[PDB]
Amino acid sequence: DDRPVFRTEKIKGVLLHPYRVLIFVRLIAFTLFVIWRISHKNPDAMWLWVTSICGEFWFGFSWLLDQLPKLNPINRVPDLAVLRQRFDRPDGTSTLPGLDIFVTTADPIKEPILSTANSVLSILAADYPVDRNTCYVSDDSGMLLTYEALAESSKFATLWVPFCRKHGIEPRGPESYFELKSHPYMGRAQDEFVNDRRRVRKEYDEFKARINSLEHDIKQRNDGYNAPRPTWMADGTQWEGTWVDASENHRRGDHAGIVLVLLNHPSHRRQTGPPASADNPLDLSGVDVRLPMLVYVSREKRPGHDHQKKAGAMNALTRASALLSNSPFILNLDCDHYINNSQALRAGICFMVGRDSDTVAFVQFPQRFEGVDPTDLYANHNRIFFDGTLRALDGMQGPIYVGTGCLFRRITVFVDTIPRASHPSPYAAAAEGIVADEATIVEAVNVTAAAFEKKTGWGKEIGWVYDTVTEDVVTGYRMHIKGWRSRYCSIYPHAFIGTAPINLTERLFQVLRWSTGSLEIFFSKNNPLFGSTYLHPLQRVAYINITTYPFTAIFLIFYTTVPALSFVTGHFIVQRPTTMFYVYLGIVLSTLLVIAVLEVKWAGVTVFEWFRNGQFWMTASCSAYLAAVCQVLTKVIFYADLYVVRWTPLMITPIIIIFVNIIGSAVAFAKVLDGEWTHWLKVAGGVFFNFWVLFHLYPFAKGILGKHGKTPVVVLVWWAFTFVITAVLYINI
Repeated sequence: DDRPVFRTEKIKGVLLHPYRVLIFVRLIAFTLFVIWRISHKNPDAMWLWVTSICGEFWFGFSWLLDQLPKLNPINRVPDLAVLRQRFDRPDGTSTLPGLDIFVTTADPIKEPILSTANSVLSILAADYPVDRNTCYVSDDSGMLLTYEALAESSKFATLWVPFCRKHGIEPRGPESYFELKSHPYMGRAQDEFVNDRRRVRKEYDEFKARINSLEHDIKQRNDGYNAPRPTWMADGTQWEGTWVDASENHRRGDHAGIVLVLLNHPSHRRQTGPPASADNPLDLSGVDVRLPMLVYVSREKRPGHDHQKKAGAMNALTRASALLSNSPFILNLDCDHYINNSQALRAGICFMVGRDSDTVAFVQFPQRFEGVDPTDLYANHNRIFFDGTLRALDGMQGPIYVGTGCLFRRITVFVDTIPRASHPSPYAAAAEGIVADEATIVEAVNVTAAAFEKKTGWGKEIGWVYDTVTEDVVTGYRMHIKGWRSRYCSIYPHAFIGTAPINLTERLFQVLRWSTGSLEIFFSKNNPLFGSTYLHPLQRVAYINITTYPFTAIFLIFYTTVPALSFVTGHFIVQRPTTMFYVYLGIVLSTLLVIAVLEVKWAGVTVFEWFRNGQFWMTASCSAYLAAVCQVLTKVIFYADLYVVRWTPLMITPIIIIFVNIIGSAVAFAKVLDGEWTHWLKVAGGVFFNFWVLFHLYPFAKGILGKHGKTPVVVLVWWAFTFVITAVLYINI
């Protein structure tokens, strides 16, 4: 069939047209407002008047940057029947292309190796052609714990993967599946299926015990063989990589390159399992038992050479892939991000195999997080951002690279192996299966060295740029600068589940990390103003936004201090508001509320989570962006586990903004109640707006106390206590 592989959902006209006309009247009203403010000067506070008009101009400019590319959201969903009729063949074969899957991990003791095991078991059990899906695991630490975990997973896959394929286990994650209380009651059997469930329960429990005793086993084995201590492999050879005991040639960061294939190429012919027996009673007559690629790589690290952490790790991965499989399509994932929907691979390949797929370079996938409470008190999902801004940018040209859960096309971008990848017909390199022989191993070792990065352009002028923090948006920019588009997918259930940031300390660390990366990429030469003329103005302004949003803080701090300064000095922002001015403010507020409700309606989200994410992003702008900008200027010059809280200096900056405002509210209240200007009537509402400020500074203020901040029964009492203390103090003097 030729039915289009992508179902489109358009916004209703009775909603889309009011949305755009309301954005238009919003911009017109802002132009009228800024004209009014410029014309009507404030001689009493002329410096304050200039600062206020500049701040309002900046806020409106940021709002324009944020709302201009959200004008025309279009929803996009895939389908599978068309792929299964066109590219799937009933004879057991297929015409699908190849695909590479990257799993990146940094260090076994800070990140849970159980997450890596779940991810590799999910990708190994994915419903994709076996001979074309090639897996790479970048263990940046180079530890034998991960090596033997992957080896034992390869041994265990011969009985795990056929079960997953035959009985429709979803998600492919083992612990996620065994944690599913209800289960969809899938499975071709009932009694055999439940017997298999219990036996795999026991076997996976003993498998978990082996995992937890693996370090004990390996250290006993190393002691036995060694009685510069190496990590002896199972065949008695010498591990030449990162030794636990370091010396001149084997200190951390001084090793060579290694290419080893744990699980070699499966046979092209379909393999049937053993018949009915006692040890393996599992009936495997109609189930394929082939085993996909599994290769290990350890990139070269030299002193004085910037290995560039995950970016360089994945560059080494993709350089090795172009030799081992030469797959044009390449998806990457982190250690903690595992597959929840096994059809994400097809949902990504459908766009790559559909019509006009040359322009689409990369596809981003939904980044979902687990462990969030059903009430969603703290908004760990970041739904109002992911499905709010990216889901709207998807509509006309495509989203941006976000950091993980994305697939790339490489034909757009080893010197003598380039022709094999750049040949017009790459399908001739997969018919003759290349075995992991000594010739291939030695050529990979020769041409995967880091010595080729000197005097060449890889990283410096194409590929993933170095000396930068966030590779995602910068790579998206360098990719779109040549003239390519992108697509996105949004399917239920979640395609991938990742580990949400754990506890406050590193939550603050990672928000600071994001803000610092944004500021660093801004500091570089990739300013969108001098971009290539081919770039459309819409993604130009989107790039301007995504690279200068953290500058809101420098004016937001001033705007939050304005109420306190005004209430302590007796000066208003506008000395005497007029009828037209009040009408304009009322219209602006009403139009902002209507925009908010319209976007909540069309984004499939709720007002509660919208408001919570707004609170969080206000708090982030207040604290983390200010910390990032001060750091950048300084550098230029020179469940229950969630309830553990540790003090850090980085939190001290919101505190003052809390307390000066709390003091100033009661100071102004007493100033007015002393009898200065009795009639509050039509200026009434400011205190309510103050309560509004309270509700948008509520999240972090509640969460700092932590476990004792279980309920506001203490927080509100302390707030009222401070309020009454400062009221009494100002009344006294």
